[PDB]
Amino acid sequence: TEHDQSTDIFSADGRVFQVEYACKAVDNGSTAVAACCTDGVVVAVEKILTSRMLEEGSNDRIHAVDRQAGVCICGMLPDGRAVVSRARAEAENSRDVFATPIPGSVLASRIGEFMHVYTTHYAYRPFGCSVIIASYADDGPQLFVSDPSGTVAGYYGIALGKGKTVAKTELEKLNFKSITCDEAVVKLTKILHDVHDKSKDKLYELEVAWVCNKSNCVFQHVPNDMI
Amino acid sequence: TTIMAVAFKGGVVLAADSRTSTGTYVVNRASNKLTKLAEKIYCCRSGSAADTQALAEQTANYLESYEIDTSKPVNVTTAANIFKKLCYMNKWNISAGIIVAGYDPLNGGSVYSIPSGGSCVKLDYALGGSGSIFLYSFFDANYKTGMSKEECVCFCQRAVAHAYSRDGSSGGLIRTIALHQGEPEDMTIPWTKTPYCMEKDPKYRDLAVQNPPFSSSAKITVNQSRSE
Repeated sequence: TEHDQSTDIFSADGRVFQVEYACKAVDNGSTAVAACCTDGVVVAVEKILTSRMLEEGSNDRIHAVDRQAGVCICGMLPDGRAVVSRARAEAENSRDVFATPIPGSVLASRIGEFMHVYTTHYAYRPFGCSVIIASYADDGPQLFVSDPSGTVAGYYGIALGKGKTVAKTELEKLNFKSITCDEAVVKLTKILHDVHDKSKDKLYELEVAWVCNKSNCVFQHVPNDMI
Repeated sequence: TTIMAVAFKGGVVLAADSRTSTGTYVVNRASNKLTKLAEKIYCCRSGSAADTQALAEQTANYLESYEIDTSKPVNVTTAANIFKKLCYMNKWNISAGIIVAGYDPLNGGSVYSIPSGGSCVKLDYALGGSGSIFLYSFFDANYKTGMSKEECVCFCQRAVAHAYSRDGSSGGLIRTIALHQGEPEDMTIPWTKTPYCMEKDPKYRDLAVQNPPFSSSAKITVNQSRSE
């Protein structure tokens, strides 16, 4: 059992255990849900509060990466943050070098590539976050997840973290051809309030952002009067 | 400068812009580049104003003497040759490009170009000055033989205006003069009645989209006009 100490090593079954373990961080972190709608994308996360004396806006999991794109970090927050800075450099690169807002599929590709590389060198470790990518550039509304392996997949709706198996069951009852950004903000908030465990995490708040036709395709936290 | 002369049946027209410049700054905005050499012979001056004023004055002095001796009006070719020789003898010491044109009863309207270096060429039209290089194609495309006096004045005014709208070193008034068997006719058009400028041409009204707003699309539409 020396085969699980570096991520530069296959196990005998063809697994990379350092990457499995990092995925376990994510699966024990807080629950986030997202929905790709007709007019945009909505993300909602649940912040577990470590203290009643935090200012509001502390330990934000949702960050803007470009005028039209944002990420929600699920898993370890500072790991997630290093991923946010790369995502911004990519987004900036695309405007600087190619004169275009980055497409959502391309930004997700580049984030994956980035997370993948810390899965191959003895000297580094995998990231301990998944990153939800929400975009609305010339390719329309897109929602991608990258994970610690560097796998990237597009979604209509999704849920990560500890609540994720129930949240997934409720996200299945939505209708993704009709639903708008306004309806989703309501429904996703209801799902985070129901999968919340009250025994274990007494202090929480919800964070919620969006990029829609309302917001003039700008990624932004939703105005706090809509929960 | 933009100068030119054009022959028509019976006469010539001479045209010029009105600007004198140091390169970047206009020292006179109302010069008169159509200089009289005899009753029906004029020249259009380009280059150093000091040089072309001195050579025109000198050419005029000689022709007035010659007309008193002969007792006859002087032919254009004589004006042109006197000038040419002055332009050739001093070629290394001056910057001058000249057009001599005129009317005389023996040969009608005639036009001579006398460019830098002092050659002398007898033509149906002549262009000169910095602004000339914008009019070759104009004339190739739009000029015709057989034009009347009135067509030719108008055409000259429109050529000068095309030249001076693109040449930084030309501008101001458009002066013309028409020389023929009758009395000399001069005309001055102010910049506010110019027949062409880019400021009033409708294909340059709408501005290039150099300053689009920060947007979530690669689509280009309008210049940003107000802060966000």
